[PDB]
Amino acid sequence: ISGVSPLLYFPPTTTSTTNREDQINKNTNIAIQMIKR
Amino acid sequence: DIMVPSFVYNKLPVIHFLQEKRAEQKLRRVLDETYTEWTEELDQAHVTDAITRSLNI
Repeated sequence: ISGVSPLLYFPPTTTSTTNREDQINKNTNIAIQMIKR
Repeated sequence: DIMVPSFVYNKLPVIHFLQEKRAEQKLRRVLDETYTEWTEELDQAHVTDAITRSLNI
């Protein structure tokens, strides 16, 4: 890790609001599409 | 009255025996055509991988 890095690595959280319901709806749409194919 | 009745009587045992075997043959064929059918379904790991890719990870 030689060399002074220019930035500190904070957590990548930028999407502060990402409802679990939307994520589990997208997972379900992708799941259905793949199963149908 | 006499002759044909006697020869029909003589026929009964063999015909009964043969028809019992024929019935058993039908049952045996019915059983022989049965075979557990296992189905294959898309593994969920590929779904989990496509989910990850869609996230841009």
